[PDB]
Amino acid sequence: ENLYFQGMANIVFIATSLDGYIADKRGKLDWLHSVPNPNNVDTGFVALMERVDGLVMGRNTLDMVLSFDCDWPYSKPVFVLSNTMTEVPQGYEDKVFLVKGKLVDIIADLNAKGFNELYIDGGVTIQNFLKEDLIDEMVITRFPILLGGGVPLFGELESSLSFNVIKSEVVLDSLTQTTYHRKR
Amino acid sequence: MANIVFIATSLDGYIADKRGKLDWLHSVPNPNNVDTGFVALMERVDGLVMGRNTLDMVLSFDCDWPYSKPVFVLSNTMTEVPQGYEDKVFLVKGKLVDIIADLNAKGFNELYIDGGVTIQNFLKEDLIDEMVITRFPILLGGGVPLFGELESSLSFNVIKSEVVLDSLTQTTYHRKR
Repeated sequence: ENLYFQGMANIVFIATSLDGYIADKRGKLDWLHSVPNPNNVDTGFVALMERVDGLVMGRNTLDMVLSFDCDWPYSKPVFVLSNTMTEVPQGYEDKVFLVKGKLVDIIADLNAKGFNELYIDGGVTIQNFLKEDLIDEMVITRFPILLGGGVPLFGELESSLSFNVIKSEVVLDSLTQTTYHRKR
Repeated sequence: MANIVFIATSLDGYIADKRGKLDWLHSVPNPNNVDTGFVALMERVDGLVMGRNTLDMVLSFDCDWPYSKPVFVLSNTMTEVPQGYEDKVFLVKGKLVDIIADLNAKGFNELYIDGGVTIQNFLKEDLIDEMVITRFPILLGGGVPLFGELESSLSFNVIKSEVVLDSLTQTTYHRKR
């Protein structure tokens, strides 16, 4: 019963195109540079990372973040959902931790260990959370570009899921950033 | 001279739900019947361009014709207009660039483009100048999408964004020329 009100939250924080893609058809994020940010203005990430206890991420996102030329961007543990992945690559054993099983169980287990506020990342992972109605908050930064193909943020659902608008503002002059909480 | 989209969408980008229905549009209360741009839009535009799907949806509401301006239905199959709508609805056939050229020449210069399939076809030829999207806070998880495929991306500028009726966001995008 009501883990959110008891202080446990699953939080989405993601950039999408106008048409709902989180990567283009080549798996790239170059379109994120379609809007200038010369002065390196922060639009929520430092504060998200300070708030969350860890991340739950899919293998597709992990594989795109892991690289030879990579500066690991996360200050909190990344829990990676793979039925497929048996071991964490060299250099990332204190950064990335494997979790397996039913989402509800995985979440119960992390929460019991004190990882109560989780940053849920990755399209398949987010979609899977939403299929069990496990997302409490989403902050979506929408870019004024139609990509016309790519990796979708959202998928299919058994029934519609309603949210409240907590806040919406224009950031960096040409982005909208809207904060949704799931309706109780 | 402008081709303008003015449409409501779910958070996940649908313009009708998985059953073809629009109930989710009455999920945000509007007891005072506030205008969220439609009246000012109809005043501005010279006409509408829509397709068979939107025509049929409007006719399905069993209400008074809502449009003060002529409605052009873009269709390469329809040859006759629904009975009673001969003074209201006109068919246009052929290449889009030609259709727009012919309408503009007749003084139909500001056009409200409606319909998923029609908007998509304008987008595939980069013929959309402005879009006002009113986004509802609901994941439908299925339905009729607003957007489809493009060969290549299209960039816009955010002219304005605001919360309307407390729970909706309404953003005005102009095509980056």
